[PDB]
Amino acid sequence: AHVVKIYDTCIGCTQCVRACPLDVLEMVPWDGCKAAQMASSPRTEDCVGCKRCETACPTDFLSVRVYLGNESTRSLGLAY
Amino acid sequence: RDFLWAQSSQVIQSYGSALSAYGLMFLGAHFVWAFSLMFLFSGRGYWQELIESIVWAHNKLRVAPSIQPRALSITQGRAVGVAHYLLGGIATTWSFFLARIIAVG
Amino acid sequence: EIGPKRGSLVKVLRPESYWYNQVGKVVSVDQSGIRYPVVVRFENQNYAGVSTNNYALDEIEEVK
Amino acid sequence: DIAGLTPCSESKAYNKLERKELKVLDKRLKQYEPGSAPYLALQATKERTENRFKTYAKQGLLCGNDGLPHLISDPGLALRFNHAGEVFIPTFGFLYVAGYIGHVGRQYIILSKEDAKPTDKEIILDVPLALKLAFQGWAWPLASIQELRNGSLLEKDENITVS
Amino acid sequence: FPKFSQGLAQDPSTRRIWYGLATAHDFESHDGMTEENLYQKIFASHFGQLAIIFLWTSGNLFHVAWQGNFEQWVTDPIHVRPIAHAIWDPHFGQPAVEAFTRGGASGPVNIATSGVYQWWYTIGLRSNQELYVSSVFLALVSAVFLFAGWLHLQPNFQPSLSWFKDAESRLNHHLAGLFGVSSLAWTGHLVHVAIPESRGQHVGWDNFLSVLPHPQGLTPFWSGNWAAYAQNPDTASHAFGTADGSGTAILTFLGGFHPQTQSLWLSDMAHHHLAIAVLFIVAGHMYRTNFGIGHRLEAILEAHTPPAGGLGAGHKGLFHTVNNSLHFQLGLALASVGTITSLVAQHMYSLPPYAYLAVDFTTQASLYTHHQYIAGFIMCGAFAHGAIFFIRDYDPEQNKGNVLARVLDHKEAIISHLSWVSLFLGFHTLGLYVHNDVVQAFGTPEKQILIEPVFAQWIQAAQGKSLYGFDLLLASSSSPAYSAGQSLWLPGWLEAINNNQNSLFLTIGPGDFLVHHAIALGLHTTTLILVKGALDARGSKLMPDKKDFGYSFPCDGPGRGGTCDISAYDAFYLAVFWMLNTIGWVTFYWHWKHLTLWQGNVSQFDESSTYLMGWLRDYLWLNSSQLINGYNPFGMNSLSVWAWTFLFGHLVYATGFMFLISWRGYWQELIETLVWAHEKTPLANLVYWKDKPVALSIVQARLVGLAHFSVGYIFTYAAFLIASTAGRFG
Amino acid sequence: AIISHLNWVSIFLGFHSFGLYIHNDTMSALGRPQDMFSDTAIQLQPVFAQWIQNTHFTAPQLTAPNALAATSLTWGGDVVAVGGKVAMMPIALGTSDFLVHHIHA
Amino acid sequence: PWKQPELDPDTPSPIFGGSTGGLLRKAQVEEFYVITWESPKEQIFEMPTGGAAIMRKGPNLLKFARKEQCMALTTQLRSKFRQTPCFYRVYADGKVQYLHPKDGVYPEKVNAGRVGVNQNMRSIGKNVDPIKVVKFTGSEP
Ligand code: CLA
Ligand code: CLA
Ligand code: CLA
Ligand code: CLA
Ligand code: CLA
Ligand code: CLA
Ligand SMILES: CC1=C(/C=C/C(C)=C/C=C/C(C)=C/C=C/C=C(C)/C=C/C=C(C)/C=C/C2=C(C)CCCC2(C)C)C(C)(C)CCC1
Ligand SMILES: CC1=C(C/C=C(\C)CCC[C@H](C)CCC[C@H](C)CCCC(C)C)C(=O)c2ccccc2C1=O
Ligand SMILES: CC1=C(C/C=C(\C)CCC[C@H](C)CCC[C@H](C)CCCC(C)C)C(=O)c2ccccc2C1=O
Ligand code: SF4
Repeated sequence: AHVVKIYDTCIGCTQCVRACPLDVLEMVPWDGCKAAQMASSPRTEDCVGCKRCETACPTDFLSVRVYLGNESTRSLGLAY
Repeated sequence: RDFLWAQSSQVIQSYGSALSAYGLMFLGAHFVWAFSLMFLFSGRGYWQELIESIVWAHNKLRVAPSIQPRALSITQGRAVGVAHYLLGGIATTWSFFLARIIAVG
Repeated sequence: EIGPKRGSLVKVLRPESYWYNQVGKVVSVDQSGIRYPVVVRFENQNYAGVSTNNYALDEIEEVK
Repeated sequence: DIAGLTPCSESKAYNKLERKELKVLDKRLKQYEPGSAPYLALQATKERTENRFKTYAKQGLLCGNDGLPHLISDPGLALRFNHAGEVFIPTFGFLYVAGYIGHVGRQYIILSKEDAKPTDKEIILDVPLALKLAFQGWAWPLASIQELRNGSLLEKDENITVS
Repeated sequence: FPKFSQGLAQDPSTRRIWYGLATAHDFESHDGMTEENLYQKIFASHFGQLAIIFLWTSGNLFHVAWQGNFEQWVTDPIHVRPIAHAIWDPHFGQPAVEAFTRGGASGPVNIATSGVYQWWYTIGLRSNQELYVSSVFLALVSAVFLFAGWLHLQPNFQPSLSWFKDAESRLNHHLAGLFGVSSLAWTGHLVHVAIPESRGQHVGWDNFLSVLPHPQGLTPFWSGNWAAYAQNPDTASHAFGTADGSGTAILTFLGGFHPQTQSLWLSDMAHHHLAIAVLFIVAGHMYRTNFGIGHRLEAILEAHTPPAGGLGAGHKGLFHTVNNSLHFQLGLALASVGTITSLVAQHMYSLPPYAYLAVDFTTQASLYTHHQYIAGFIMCGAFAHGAIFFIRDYDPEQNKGNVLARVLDHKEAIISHLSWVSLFLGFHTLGLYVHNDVVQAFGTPEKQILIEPVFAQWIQAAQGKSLYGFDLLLASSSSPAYSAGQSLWLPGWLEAINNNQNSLFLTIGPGDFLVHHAIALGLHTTTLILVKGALDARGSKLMPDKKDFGYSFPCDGPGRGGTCDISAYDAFYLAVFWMLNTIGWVTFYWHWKHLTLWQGNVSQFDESSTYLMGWLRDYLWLNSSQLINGYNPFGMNSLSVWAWTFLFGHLVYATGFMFLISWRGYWQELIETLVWAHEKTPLANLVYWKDKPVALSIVQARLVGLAHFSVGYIFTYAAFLIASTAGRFG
Repeated sequence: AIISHLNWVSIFLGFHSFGLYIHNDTMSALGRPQDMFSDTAIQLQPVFAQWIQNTHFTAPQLTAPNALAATSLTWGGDVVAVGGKVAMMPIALGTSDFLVHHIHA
Repeated sequence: PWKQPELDPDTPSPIFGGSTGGLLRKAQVEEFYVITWESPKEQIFEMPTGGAAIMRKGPNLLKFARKEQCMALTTQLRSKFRQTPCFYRVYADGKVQYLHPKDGVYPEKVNAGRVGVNQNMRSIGKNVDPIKVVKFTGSEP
């Protein structure tokens, strides 16, 4: 039940998508960049809060932010 | 009572004798122990921000390092802690013992 | 030409940036209507280790 | 005198402390022979101890009821009652040395940054340049006020801020 | 279970239970909140804390009257020990009840340390009946407040938001009535009751109307001859209970202490709270409220703007900032109350206000440490609750160009110039102690760097102390300041300050010098940690938007080199370690300097406090002898309870090191292993938890470990402070 | 299974070993020294080590006939004095040595 | 993809003796995950929970209790052996859900069908202060 918002400064590196283990992020076409790509966060219900996505964004300041919030079974990474 | 308070009389009363070095190491070992607690209890985040406000003054006077100052890594702060921790904990016995036993009883 | 010249130094004005009120070389500029075309390169690294970032026209100004 | 402190010459506890510290060595000196090296070592320590006590008394120091010398910090009382060498004068002896270190390091930083690869110059120093600046810093207060009155000491809002 | 928050209730783990308690009284973040419902819920809750206070006081009175020796103490206050509450522990043995029954009472008891006996005896309480009658009074007042918190929450009797945001009426009613009239009445009590009870006369509800306080009555008050009430003061040879050596005065300005009871004159304290009532009533008629006259608060702040522009717009825009921000108002109150709490500590030990308190050495100590440790905790909250203002209740566009934005603009200068002072005091203070530790060790105690604190001795000479010989104005008979107040306060004041057997302006040496500077290291660096967490609360270069996350969050991740302990909560977290260290130095210095005074050997502190082995040898190691032998293998004394507590704090302190050093990831992998065993076991698997077990969160552990830390820091010193002072009785 | 079964042992030991020390402290402070764990008390003696001391002490007679004496005097025997100081003498194990040897585990 | 592949719950599993990192009571009650892939030969690979196992030529199937345990295996197979796995989510009610290649193309490659979600059209920072939203939730949305 975490929140993931991507901002206007994305450049279509795809490094955020490759890093997330839980497949929260995917690439969508867009007209704002040279690469003509942008990220997205359709399924944040599966988000866990590892912040590997933030680690990979090479911008001056991040085009991706994970705002932590209410927890859940999927978010807490509980096998039980 | 009978081990620590009692056998520490030879170390504490070592000032003015040949065992004076053990009395100082007994204290300095406590400093280095407590000094480790800054690294174990704290975190890199507070320190990297503090350095920024310090870099401002070093920048204001045009005296700043080209090698940017960065706080220690997380694993390093943990290593630095246990090192200064064990050194202070072990060196205290090294002073508490040799001063106690050289001055026999 | 839309923006600053190649190889020209410029000063940044993003408040968020690690390089704010600091100077860097213009690596390139795109003239295809992108929101953040101006590519800039600095000598000093940021906290992550990156020394480049795409800035905008309004966010950059002449040196010093 | 001042602050209810006696001079160290007139104090009794001061001389009591001298007779004590010498008695320890005399007892320690009885064990060894006259012409041995341990005897020569202790006699020298005896000679130094006798010299430490008389020199502190000769210097107009102030000893308290415990018998140990006390220092005075206000330059007014120090100059009025002739106790300036204690604190007031060493204050200027340090600041001359401390500013020496700043004026030197500040110049090495500025000059290496005017060239290519200044990062290498920090880990691998230019020793000929460092010695040159280190022997040119005898008159750092002149250069500071020269640089302040000129305005090339401080930077002007070309520094990074955070908000 | 949390009804105020649905987000936590959906949580299946144990994090729901823990976070439900900690976010309980944080009304702002609750679900479905409104600014109007917020003030009402606070107003009702603040009635509650009053209800516990008046009940807590009622419990002490009852448990003292029923089980104590108040009637026996007044007859011989010096020798008899007070009694707080009795003991019933069935796990005792026969040697313990024989040891703990030291009091005159039959069964075992606990000796008191608060000092309420000295306080109640001074204001005119001399019986156990009068305490029973009082315990009922506060329990009634306590129930009345509980009824009000419920009443003033109902649909009617529900104050509107405009009523809360009426500052001009609150000041006038609270300054005049709560402060002034209360201080006026307390003078009415000291005059009509207490001073007679000192001079033998028994005044109570039966006879307070018939008995006059003064022989003349009120006719001097109307005629204007107000000096008639200061004519025949109490003589020096005056017993505090009997009329031997008594007088007729009710208001006097004698100054100094009473000879027998080393305490302030009652006639002075009566005269004191009168003048305080006059200024505070006058100040209450200042602001404007429903009449034409009066000042306005907003008009004043807008006016005090300097013309040149050193402060920019100045204090403009601040009224709506303070009046709308509750965290701002709370920061100023705590910072004011936390400072006052230190004054109560500093000004009581020097000026004993109660009878036979200077003689009770154990009682003076606890009262000093209790208030100072509270003064640190409160003051650390002012900055913390001041940091929350910058996140939640700060509007930059409204507060543009004013003093509050101009401070936040150049914060890099404040945090930097602070770091210089902490480093400066830290290197040079430690370097001298270490310079003296060594040079003592090589047998040369004369080479120490002992600097005399001339500036403080200059004050004591300017305040009557003729020891140092500076011959300042008020130590000189020719000066006017000696001439003025010569008939009033100086004969009683000069006698006390020059007496070297009281705690009023103690003698100062080079040992006292190093500690007052080491104390400065604490305040300046503790402020640095808290100031930084406030100004950098909104953003840092490492985290440009902290404001979006909140006051308390664990971190932003391992990226950007690491972001552990950045939040403003983590700054408050680290300051408490310095708060405790600072108050420890302040308190260690009070105890030892007073023990040497009480033992008579003042030379112990002056010679040994210059090097740090003296603190470890002469203060800690030495005074921990009677305590540590509380339960010996041969037998047990009455100090066994303190030695047990003395270890109890040495243990709780160590348990916090777990939560501080060892962090979550080691434990959650461990709990996953116990979960596997609970399911694979044949019979235990039939039982299944309702809420899933998980390790404690990151922020929770910093809180928990700090509690286990601070409680051992306190329980350890309380045992040492009371046991060391009680066993020696001096 | 390893970490789970090993977790139970540490909890079993820290309770039954260190909890015994707290029991003795609490009993002493309450004035009940008869209920402590000690020699004059509810003795927990290390019977196994005591049996091994005697076996190695009475070995020269039977199990090592050609041995003129035992390996050390810690097992049993008489004192060996040198310069007015004892070099080694038999060490006796009691209730305290039981608790400490179990605290180490 | 062209069409979602429905689950074949009866396919051969790898040769694995067993371990303690398997499924717990949560799986039967709440949900569990299963992963499928097709190998050309018999190989050895590291399991996320436990040790090594031997794949089988043809389809293979595993059952896991977490999505990370499944995606951890995809990253191993896509890199080491260069395969194309696909995994689902199974509830206790028997319902099945096809998760990771939801469009048939992996997320790190664009596709025209996708639609953006949680896309703010502003720069990081440059957003309202918390005071403006003091009494409801959210400064970032
Ligand atoms: C002789 C002419 C004169 C002088 C000397 C002053 C002086 C002053 N006026 Mg003023 N005034 C004057 C004429 C004058 N006025 C006239 C003709 C008018 C028209 C009526 C006014 C109207 C006026 C108004 C309306 C106000 C003032 C105020 C002030 C005060 C602060 C102004 C300022 O810039 O802050 C100085 C600027 C700073 C930026 C402060 C620096 C802070 C330092 C650096 C911090 C150091 C802290 C650190 C912890 C130190 C170590 C301490 C440690 C030892 C404990 C100052 C005392 C203001 C006032 O009353 O506030 C007190 C105000 O509101 N003036
Ligand atoms: C005894 C333990 C101890 C000591 C010595 C310190 C010391 C310090 N802390 Mg600290 N801290 C501690 C425990 C300790 N802390 C604990 C338990 C916590 C809780 C987590 C904190 C939390 C904390 C915070 C949150 C902050 C500090 C800050 C500071 C600095 C204050 C400035 C000052 O006075 O420096 C000068 C004082 C000294 C004692 C200097 C130490 C160096 C001496 C001179 C020895 C020199 C080395 C010598 C030449 C030998 C070296 C050889 C060797 C390399 C082989 C200082 C470095 C503040 C800071 O850094 O701001 C500037 C700050 O913000 N600390
Ligand atoms: C010569 C270089 C140099 C200069 C001119 C300055 C200047 C300054 N520093 Mg800084 N500093 C330096 C190096 C330098 N720094 C280094 C290397 C460190 C890391 C240890 C720091 C860490 C530091 C802190 C943590 C703080 C300052 C602060 C300050 C300011 C107040 C002075 C002070 O507190 O001194 C303090 C000095 C020290 C704690 C130790 C300095 C180390 C040595 C003695 C000097 C370096 C000499 C250099 C290696 C020689 C190169 C010569 C070349 C020819 C080869 C001032 C602007 C304070 C501030 O924030 O400003 C208000 C402050 O709190 N400094
Ligand atoms: C007039 C006094 C006053 C008032 C009205 C408030 C009001 C508030 N504070 Mg504040 N605060 C104060 C003083 C005050 N504070 C002081 C003095 C400090 C400094 C210590 C703080 C530090 C502080 C922080 C750091 C935070 C608050 C927070 C809050 C908010 C409520 C949080 C909540 O429900 O926690 C309920 C919490 C609990 C029920 C847990 C408390 C458990 C304690 C720590 C255990 C104590 C030890 C144990 C019982 C000892 C037993 C002994 C044993 C041997 C038997 C609320 C606005 C929080 C906030 O606003 O969040 C944004 C927040 O983060 N306050
Ligand atoms: C004369 C009229 C009057 C009076 C007496 C009060 C009284 C009070 N109001 Mg109040 N109020 C009034 C009019 C009045 N109000 C009006 C007109 C409004 C509307 C504008 C309000 C609106 C209002 C609000 C909104 C709130 C209050 C609150 C309070 C209480 C403050 C908490 C407290 O107990 O502090 C007690 C303080 C003192 C007794 C004196 C000051 C203490 C300092 C530290 C001096 C210490 C002196 C001395 C050293 C102490 C020695 C002690 C001795 C035993 C050793 C207090 C009972 C609060 C409340 O409801 O709490 C339940 C609150 O939140 N008031
Ligand atoms: C004195 C401080 C202290 C104490 C008591 C403990 C205690 C413990 N640590 Mg530990 N730890 C500490 C400091 C401490 N730690 C520090 C500073 C660090 C950092 C290096 C660690 C790091 C650490 C690690 C890494 C591990 C532990 C583990 C353990 C547990 C071992 C199991 C065991 O024997 O418990 C049995 C119980 C006790 C020892 C408690 C002793 C006191 C008595 C018996 C309790 C009496 C209860 C009483 C009767 C009931 C009162 C109820 C009341 C409400 C009425 C135990 C809970 C291990 C663990 O949890 O896994 C097994 C583990 O892996 N600790
Ligand atoms: C951060 C913050 C905050 C906080 C703050 C604080 C907490 C503060 C501190 C501060 C403080 C806490 C202060 C203090 C003060 C004090 C003082 C300043 C005083 C002084 C005094 C004086 C002035 C006196 C004088 C005198 C007299 C009268 C007589 C005798 C002599 C003498 C000289 C002593 C707030 C909330 C606002 C908010 C925002 C942010
Ligand atoms: C203090 C601290 C820092 C800051 C520490 C730093 C930057 C290390 C400072 C190293 C100094 C520069 C070494 C030199 C010290 C003296 C100057 C040596 C004496 C030399 C004189 C004799 C000349 C961290 O970065 C940190 C990170 C993670 C967890 C905890 C901590 C932590 O506790
Ligand atoms: C031991 C430990 C745990 C695990 C500890 C656990 C699960 C113990 C908490 C549960 C026990 C059962 C509560 C024990 C009862 C307390 C003694 C009393 C609590 C009283 C409250 C109800 C008020 C963590 O989760 C952790 C997290 C982050 C850093 C360090 C640590 C850490 O050290
Ligand atoms: S990591 Fe950030 S910059 Fe890179 S493609 Fe993803 S959103 Fe864009």
